Amino acid sequence: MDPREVILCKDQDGKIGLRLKSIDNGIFVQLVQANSPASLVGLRFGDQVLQINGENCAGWSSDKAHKVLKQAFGEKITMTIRDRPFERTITMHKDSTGHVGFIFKNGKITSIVKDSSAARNGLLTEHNICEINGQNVIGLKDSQIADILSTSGTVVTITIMPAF
Amino acid sequence: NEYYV
Repeated sequence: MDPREVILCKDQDGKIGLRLKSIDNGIFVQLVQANSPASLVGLRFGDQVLQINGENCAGWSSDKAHKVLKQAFGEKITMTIRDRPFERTITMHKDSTGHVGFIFKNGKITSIVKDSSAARNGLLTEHNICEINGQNVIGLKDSQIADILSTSGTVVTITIMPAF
Repeated sequence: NEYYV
């Protein structure tokens, strides 16, 4: 529930491996480069950034957010973070055919199949799929996500977020 | 493409 603090190191160009987005007058993590300092401190897609070096992010554009990181003084950048405020978890059961009951494309749920476990469990469309049974699927291709779902046993537990 | 799953 509460915000955690993270401390990251810059590279030479002053980067941490992070793209940010403006949403409802907050700032959110949109992309996290592999093997970056951002990645190492556990920042993910959907995390809200409340502060960068004690300075409030409220009302900032993403262009302003990035500028503040690039021009930050010293070797360490501190951020105050709220872990994915929008994330929910849904558990479904595959039926006889081995399906839970939804259509997806580009990591977003686009349709709920009638009277499937996804239907019973109130899975919503226009929602990105973040994790499936522990496995993060952000930045993966649809085929890798469909294969994760295939070799899954019966219980399929996904975390989702509204696309926003 | 899509993936019914």
